[PDB]
Amino acid sequence: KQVAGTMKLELAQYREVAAFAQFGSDLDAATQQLLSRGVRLTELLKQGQYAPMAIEEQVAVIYAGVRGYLDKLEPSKITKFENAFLSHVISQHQALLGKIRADGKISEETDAKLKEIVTNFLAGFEA
Amino acid sequence: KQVAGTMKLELAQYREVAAFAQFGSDLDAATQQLLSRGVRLTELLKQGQYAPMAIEEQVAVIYAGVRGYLDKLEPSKITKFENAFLSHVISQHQALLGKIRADGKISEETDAKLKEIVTNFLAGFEA
Amino acid sequence: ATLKDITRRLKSIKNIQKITKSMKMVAAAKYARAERDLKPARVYGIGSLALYEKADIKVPEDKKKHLIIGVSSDRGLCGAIHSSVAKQIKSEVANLTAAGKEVKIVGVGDKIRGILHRTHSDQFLVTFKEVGRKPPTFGDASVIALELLNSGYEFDEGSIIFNRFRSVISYKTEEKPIFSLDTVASAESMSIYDDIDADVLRNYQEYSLANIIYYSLK
Amino acid sequence: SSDTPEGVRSGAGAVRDAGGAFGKKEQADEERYFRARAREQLAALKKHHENEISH
Amino acid sequence: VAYWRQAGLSYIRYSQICAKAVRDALKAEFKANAEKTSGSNVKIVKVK
Amino acid sequence: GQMSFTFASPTQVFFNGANVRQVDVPTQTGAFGILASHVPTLQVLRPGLVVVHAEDGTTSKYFVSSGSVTVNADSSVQLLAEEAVTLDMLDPGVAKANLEKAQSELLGAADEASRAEIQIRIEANEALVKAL
Amino acid sequence: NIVGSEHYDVARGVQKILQDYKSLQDIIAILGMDELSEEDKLTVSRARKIQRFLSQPFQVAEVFTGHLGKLVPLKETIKGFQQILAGEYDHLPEQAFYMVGPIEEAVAKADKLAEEH
Amino acid sequence: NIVGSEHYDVARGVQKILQDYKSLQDIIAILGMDELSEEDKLTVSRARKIQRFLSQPFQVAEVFTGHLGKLVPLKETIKGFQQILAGEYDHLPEQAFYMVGPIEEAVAKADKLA
Amino acid sequence: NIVGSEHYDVARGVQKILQDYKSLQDIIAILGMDELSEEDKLTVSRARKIQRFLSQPFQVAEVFTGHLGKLVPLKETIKGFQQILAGEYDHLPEQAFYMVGPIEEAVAKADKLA
Repeated sequence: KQVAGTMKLELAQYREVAAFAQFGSDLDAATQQLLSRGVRLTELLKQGQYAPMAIEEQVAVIYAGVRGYLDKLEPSKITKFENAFLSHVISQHQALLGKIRADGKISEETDAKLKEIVTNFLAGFEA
Repeated sequence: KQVAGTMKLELAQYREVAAFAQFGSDLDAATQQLLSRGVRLTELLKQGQYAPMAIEEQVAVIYAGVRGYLDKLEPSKITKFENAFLSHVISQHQALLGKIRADGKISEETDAKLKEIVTNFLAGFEA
Repeated sequence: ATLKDITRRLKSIKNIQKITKSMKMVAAAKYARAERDLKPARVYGIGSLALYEKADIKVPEDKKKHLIIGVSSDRGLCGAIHSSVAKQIKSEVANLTAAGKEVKIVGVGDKIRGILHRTHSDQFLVTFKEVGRKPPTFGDASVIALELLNSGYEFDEGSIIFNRFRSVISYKTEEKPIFSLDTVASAESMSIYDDIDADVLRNYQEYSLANIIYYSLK
Repeated sequence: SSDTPEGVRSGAGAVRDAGGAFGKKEQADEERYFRARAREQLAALKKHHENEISH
Repeated sequence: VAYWRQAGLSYIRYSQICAKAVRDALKAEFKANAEKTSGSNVKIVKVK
Repeated sequence: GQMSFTFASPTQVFFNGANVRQVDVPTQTGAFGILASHVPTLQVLRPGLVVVHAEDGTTSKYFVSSGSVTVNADSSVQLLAEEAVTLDMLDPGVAKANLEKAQSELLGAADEASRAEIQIRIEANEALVKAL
Repeated sequence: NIVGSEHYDVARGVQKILQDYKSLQDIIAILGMDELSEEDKLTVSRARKIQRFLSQPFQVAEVFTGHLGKLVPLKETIKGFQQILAGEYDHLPEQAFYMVGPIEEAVAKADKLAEEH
Repeated sequence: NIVGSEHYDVARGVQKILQDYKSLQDIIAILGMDELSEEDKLTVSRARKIQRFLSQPFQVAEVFTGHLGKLVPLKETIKGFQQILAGEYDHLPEQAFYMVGPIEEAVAKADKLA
Repeated sequence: NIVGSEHYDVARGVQKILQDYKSLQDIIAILGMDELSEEDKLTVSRARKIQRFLSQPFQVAEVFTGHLGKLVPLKETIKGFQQILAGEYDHLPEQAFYMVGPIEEAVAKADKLA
């Protein structure tokens, strides 16, 4: 509820402005922040088959994109980013996900603790 | 029958060119005239509820419009002009609306007598 | 489909059909006006050009700067008008860069700037919008030509691209040069001429810049 | 059809009720134009001088 | 060279003023043809 | 003889390929006369009247504002002007009042180029009255 | 004769500008928004503020929204809509009227959006 | 899993460029071709060759048109839809892609209409 | 093979000339009049003679409109339109053809004008 409430409201503003297929005005600073964020949030919602993720793993994927840590990547590589980032959390950071599950909520100690690992990953993932 | 035979032809020429009103300023002066009479004849046709008129008062209001005595008055004032003009001719020209009710037709004597009436009222009107 | 689906799609192509009939008679009465007003502006446009044909003038070997003036409208719905002049401006810039010349371009329409906003966003000088709603006049050919001088960019050759039409059906995108520099207009074919100095030719060569824009705008 | 009272005739507001290509091209053009007017009317609304003295 | 020269002006800036005075000396009948030309409609957009 | 005189406003055309033997033009750097074979020049205009002498008995008293006279190698001229009106469209009465008001702002001009703009305005109204 | 002549010419003034907004959407689909004239770029922007001002945050829908429950009286509903029609709020964007109560909160919500630029 | 990760990715790119072409047919029919974008004059210009590359001359229909019946392998109908979705063949007309076998006969047909 | 070749090629040309006036009436209404050729100005003039020569006063209306009711046999109607097409009676004005009987009464009405 603390991470999807500001994901739903960023998709609702994407569907209203991205129905053209014929753009004539370049609003590069005005709406291209809004119209090129919802492309990343949509491809974050794709999934495979017979692979149900856990609830605390789901927060660590949505939070990586709603606060804007994916806005530099190419759109063809966001699905490649996630199946590499899914491995880096489930192996080395198990006690972090044990706190999100057992408490049931994310707190301010956990919020900045979750902020660093996505920045160390993005500084190391790109080649 | 005498006045409404031209009104029926005038309104029918307006409904042909009603689709040019939304973006029209680069048209011929006849077409700008055909729009100008069609809007002002429409405002004569509107009528409040539970106010039925007389045929002698009906023919006078149509005679004021189909002749050309309204193409300089603003299209929003055609309702206020009509309620002012009708209360005038009931009290101050009652002896003309007894020579169209009893005669049935409109002669050449009443054609001139009605002609200076709508020219006297239109001259000093806006006050 | 269902009966409710057929009726709703059928009514929607009635309104699109009625509106494009109304927008045919509107833009045809704007055409007959622009045909009458061209013939006084043709000979006045021909006469201001007519000095350069009775002289062998050409930009001889190499000059350091350049201007391309792209002439179009601020409106759409006109087919391949804007796409042709955007095709001709990209052909000339890619050819002159083989000679090492620095090129600065200027668009007098919105839809020239909107197309070229990606590839050439750093080679713009100024852009002039609100063009084509009202008919063009000579004062707007003086507003543009004044600001082409007092900008800080001192250039030495140039050219203008526009759509000179042949008939109702067929137009043509064309090319005309602008000898703006006084010294390239100081050649063998001007020594025959009279007492014109570099101050009189400075005032005269500026005025023919406002007469090629008004020719292009009509 | 339409040249009689019987046949189908189209009313006003029938491109948006269809919901097709032109019905979606109209909604995203009223929004991408009135998004810039929420910029110019909000940037000039910060030019109240009494607020700047409070700043 | 004149006073509009050597002070930093252009010949269009000369030609704007002396043609504007002719449109002020016209009568009431031919004032609409001075309103007709009146070519101040082009906007200015420089990116900086 | 064997000349061509062209006189065109932006919006209207007076003469097209019809020459009459003598054209009087007010040049920026003086004045000149065209007499069927003048040595060609490229001159620009000052505010002043153009009196084209028609063959046709009489003359033609036009009044240009700022244009360009191009007499060329073959005997043919091209006089193009911006505001080329006749005499009867102008009023003398408004032209008298416009002079001294622009002289009043001449002392009240603090800058050096803004005062130079005022010197342009008084010159055009000076040729306005004396042509009338 | 029942709701008074002041409420009556406000109700029909709202429906007339909404119905005339419907016929204008058929032009924008082919022409566009910017190619319209300046006179009917204003009757659209007055209509869009009337669409959004009608939406009110309900009380029993707090668990859907989180917003608070408003209850505008009758004398304030008419005076809110006279001023959008007459043009006394042409200096605000459309978002300042979405999910508000009376017209007083439409300008308080207008400034709070401005400062976060 | 069953058909692979390379067969599955080219087969889903074909159904993506043919669905976006299907959503523009309501506009191309009214406002023509000159009202699209510049990147959307490439979805149209590529889907109109994949449509013609899904044509094939059959073997039992030799007595209809008199053309030879062609058979392709499965490994070569993956290579034909990669060199179109990438943009390797953006210098050929659409009618050169019409009624052929594998991708090598498409370039052996465009040299005829030279 | 039913009404013969004399009825056929007369009544065929009437409906063809009445189409050319239907197609040229739109350029004149939108663009203007004088741009079209001199060979087309006669087709505009002749088709306003033909579509008024189709009028005919009836015997049932003798009391009201005052004219005389005309009953035209078959061999006059074919002979009439065979001459209007060839430009044989083109110099006469338009109102000589309005509301007449045969072609004989047409030239007897051009004399009464002025």
